[PDB]
Amino acid sequence: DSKPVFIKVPEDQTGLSGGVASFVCQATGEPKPRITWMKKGKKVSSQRFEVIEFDDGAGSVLRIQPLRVQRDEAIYECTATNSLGEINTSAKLSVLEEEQLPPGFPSIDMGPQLKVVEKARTATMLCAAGGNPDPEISWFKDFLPVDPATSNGRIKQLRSGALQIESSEESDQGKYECVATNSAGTRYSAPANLYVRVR
Repeated sequence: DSKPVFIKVPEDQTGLSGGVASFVCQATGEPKPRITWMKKGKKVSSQRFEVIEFDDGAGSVLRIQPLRVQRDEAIYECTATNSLGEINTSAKLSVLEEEQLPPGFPSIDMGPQLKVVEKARTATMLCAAGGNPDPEISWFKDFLPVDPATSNGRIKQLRSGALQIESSEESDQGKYECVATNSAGTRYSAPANLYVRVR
């Protein structure tokens, strides 16, 4: 038995009007903790707001789309609770209009494209991003962060930012978004489908 401990903490994020912003929050604990989201100290609920859980509810993603300048700029609080305790952490979201975009704001030079892969073959989703400084690349699959570290080497992210999936399986099917993040902000690629076809 132990109090919840954050192992993924949402960071401040600067997004683009009409785009997407995801906050990820995860904790460990025994019993397994539950994650709850708040905006301005109130639980979330909108047509533009989606909450996707993972890790049996010990992980959670707040996804906002499309980002709207007026209403989405706010402080979002993540709370992790079990019978032993409660912890929390907040992050600010900023949303820029197109004309407020600094010159080095990340760009999607070449996004991932639709991919049909033979079962047990290796699939590779590409993502070439630009910007100044050089952006960091992460991936979401059906709105959830892809964590290569938990795949036992089967899934890995290349230094080009590409996601390489070996021994493709039924579960690898879904829509993949690549995300480019700078000190200037975050930009999502269009989603691309990965299908697994019978050999």
